[PDB]
Amino acid sequence: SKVSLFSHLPQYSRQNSLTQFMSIPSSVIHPAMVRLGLQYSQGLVSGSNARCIALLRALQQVIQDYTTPPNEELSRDLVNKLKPYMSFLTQCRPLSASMHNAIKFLNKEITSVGSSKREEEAKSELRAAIDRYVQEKIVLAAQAISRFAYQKISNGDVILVYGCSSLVSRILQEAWTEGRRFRVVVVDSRPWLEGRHTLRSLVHAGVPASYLLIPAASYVLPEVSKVLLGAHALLANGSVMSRVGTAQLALVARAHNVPVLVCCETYKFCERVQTDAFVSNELDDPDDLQCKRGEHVALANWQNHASLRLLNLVYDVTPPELVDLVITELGMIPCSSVPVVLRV
Amino acid sequence: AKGSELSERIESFVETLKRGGGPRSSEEMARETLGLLRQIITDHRWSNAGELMELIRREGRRMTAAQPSETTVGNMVRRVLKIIREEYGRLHGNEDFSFHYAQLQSNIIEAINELLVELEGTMENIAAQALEHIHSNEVIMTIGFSRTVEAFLKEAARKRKFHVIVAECAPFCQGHEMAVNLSKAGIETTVMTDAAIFAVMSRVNKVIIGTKTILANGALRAVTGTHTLALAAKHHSTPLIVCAPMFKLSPQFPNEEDSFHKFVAPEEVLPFTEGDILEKVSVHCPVFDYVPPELITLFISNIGGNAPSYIYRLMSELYHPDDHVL
Amino acid sequence: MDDKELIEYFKSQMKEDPDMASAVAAIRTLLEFLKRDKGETIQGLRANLTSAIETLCGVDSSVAVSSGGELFLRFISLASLEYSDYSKCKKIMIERGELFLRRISLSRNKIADLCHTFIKDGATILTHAYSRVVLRVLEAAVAAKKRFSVYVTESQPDLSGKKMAKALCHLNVPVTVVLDAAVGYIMEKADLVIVGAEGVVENGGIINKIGTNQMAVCAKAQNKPFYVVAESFKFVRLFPLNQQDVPDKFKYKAKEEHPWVDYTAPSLITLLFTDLGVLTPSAVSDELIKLYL
Repeated sequence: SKVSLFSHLPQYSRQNSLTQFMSIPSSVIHPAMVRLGLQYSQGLVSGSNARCIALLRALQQVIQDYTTPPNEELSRDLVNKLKPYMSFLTQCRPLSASMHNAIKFLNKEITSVGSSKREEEAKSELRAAIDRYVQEKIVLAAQAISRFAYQKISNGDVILVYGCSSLVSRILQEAWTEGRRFRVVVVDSRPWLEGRHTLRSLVHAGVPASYLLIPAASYVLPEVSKVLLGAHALLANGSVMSRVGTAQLALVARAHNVPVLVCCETYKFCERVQTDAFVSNELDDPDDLQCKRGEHVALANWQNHASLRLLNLVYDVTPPELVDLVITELGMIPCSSVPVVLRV
Repeated sequence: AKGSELSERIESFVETLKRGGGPRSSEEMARETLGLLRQIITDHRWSNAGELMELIRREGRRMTAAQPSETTVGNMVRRVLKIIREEYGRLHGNEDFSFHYAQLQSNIIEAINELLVELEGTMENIAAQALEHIHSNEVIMTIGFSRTVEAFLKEAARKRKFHVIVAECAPFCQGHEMAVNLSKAGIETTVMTDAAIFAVMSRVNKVIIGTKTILANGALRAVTGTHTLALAAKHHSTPLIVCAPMFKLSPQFPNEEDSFHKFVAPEEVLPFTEGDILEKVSVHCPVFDYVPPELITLFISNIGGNAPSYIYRLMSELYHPDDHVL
Repeated sequence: MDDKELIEYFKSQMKEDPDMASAVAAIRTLLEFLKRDKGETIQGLRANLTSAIETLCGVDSSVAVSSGGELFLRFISLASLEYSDYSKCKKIMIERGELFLRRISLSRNKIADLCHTFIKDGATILTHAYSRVVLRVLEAAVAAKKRFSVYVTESQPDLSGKKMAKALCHLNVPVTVVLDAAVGYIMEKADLVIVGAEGVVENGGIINKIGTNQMAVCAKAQNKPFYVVAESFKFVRLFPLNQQDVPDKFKYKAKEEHPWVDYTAPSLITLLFTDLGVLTPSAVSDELIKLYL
């Protein structure tokens, strides 16, 4: 019962378990990745950072237990074997651009391996390459980004944040530890309510904070001085893809004359082009929209009514005209200069 | 023999350029220019690179001064010059071009052949991206006649359904042929005059247009009437898309004006049979129009989609800064 | 040589020739300091040069001086680590510095040649404060048989505009002077705006004499082009966001304090005329990275 506008996009529920239809001693799919796919439908989702780490760990474990075919080499056998695996993982839940880049890099590494070395040597080399990739592309980039962004915070500021993101929390905690004084405002939105993680982390750190909901955003903007945001992907034309609601904040901040800053790493650069905040998104379970009113819970048995649809988007796109600065591990650049610099 | 034939071909080309033109597409123009340049390379005497560069520069200046409006010829000339420079720099390993080698001609000919082969397969690459921008039950508006837009819409029409609105340009009504050709393929079409562009914008989803030339800073040289269309589209924040290949990019800035437009006889507007009234009335009939780059959203080329700010970088990898002015 | 000799040489070089910017004097002073050394280790020379640049910066507080010093420091040493004898390295760097000084002095003619073709025939041109490169541009334009009219601003508090007006009158050009509070009133008759620059920032904006921001906004309200003329050695690494992000060592000269400079955003600028070519504000981000080798 999807909306005709979003007919193409598939809709899934959280109670259609796929594990019932195969043997308990799994042989079709490696058991560790079966556990990972099962966990994908419960949690372990945070800005494509934890998901990529878990996927790489599972891939390392799978590569650990491999047997060279008598009449074949590793390069073709492993590549042909891996396809049903992440095909099933995609069947569990749609992927993200970071995972696509990671699997592309892994396939490129696999293809380049020569046949001169032994199986054990190749396995050790692949593990070392994966460890180098994860160490270089995530941790050091975060440290450099925090170091760069430390210079844009001053005493007496009021910074506004949205949603849950590890990078922003790390930056704020490091800046506070360095000996600077300020206060923070947190904005949340139904139905996930992910801002409570950030609120709890900031309270435990020892930073003054305030909390409110999205529709009152125009009430508190006269006090704010900066807006700090994360991202999920970076498109070729320079747009920013994030959780639904970011574009509203950008528009109202532009209307109130407040600068906007976006933090991201350099391994999330995608090659897709989009011109509107529509079309290419992902739908979610509509039953989460049911309000727990306590008494007379409306929308109960919403399928009974003839014409009634519930919509639940996950993503939106922000044009480059509403962003004033982008901070990556290579430095600080204007938004419209993103494709020329990073393309190389 | 060879010299007489080459001179005759050059004179015929210049005369055809001077006396208006004909029903020839841009691709034919580029192919003819490349063939002429290759013929000049094959059958002329030169020892070092300096003589060849000077001869090519002189011929390019002549054929460019033949007709200012046309721009693909200068682009091809500059591209050939850059190819020659690259080949000489490779073989050699302020500068001097007096050193002699015996492999330059074959390499240059092979490079020109590769360029022609690449030029042949261009329309299909642009058409292949149609399905990512057109969806079911949408209204699209275009102006004038353009082969690239025609192929772009025809490719997408095979799987989805939509409605098209065509606005005629009426110093010489050409949207009629475009509408007829679109209707023959089985697409809903509507013909409407220039006066009602603004009143219709509230029911349009996208704008797709062609162009004549692309300037360095992303500005446009389009047919007359495109400026008002762009302004109306901007008023409603409707996206705008330009379909154009790579040989329509030139390393010039909008500073000359004057000959920027192209004026024709006022016979098209006011008939000669108006009598003495045609003795104190001034009639002006421009053809081309200038469009600033703030009104363009995307560029669809034979390699992908790029923002208008990226165009500058492309130029840096296409033409040497020395050969900007012939 | 000591710091007193440095300051004396700097001031004497400035006073001897009035048609010279601060950056050229600083570069010449640094070259003279290089020629009068006696050390034996490279990084000792580096420390000496850094101390000299820091001392020189304290006398005159202008944006171009620091950028010129840094560019001179990191351009002088492309290849000076090969041999084991200090003399050869010192000679090579002296030659490189002389080449850099030679290449510096040809920028104005290139800027004028590239920019003089944008002026129409019979046009009104607005300008702010005094700048030599604008005067050179106008001289090149009038040398090509063209006619135009010029409006200028008194440019408080030093009345710098009257000096440019007097210089213009020597070339028999119609020139008029207006008040500092009548810019919006007079924007109606103008056709294009050409101003100088004191420094180019990463995002494309500029830093200039106080009063440029209001003129830029007023010109934007009525859709008039805004042109900027600048030089390569005025590129600085800074990313300000608003008017209070500018470092205080440039604002006040050594509200009621009357700050001397202000910052203009890249969204109010049409084209930039530098010795590297003609660049939109979007290409400055790449060109600055490429320049800072």
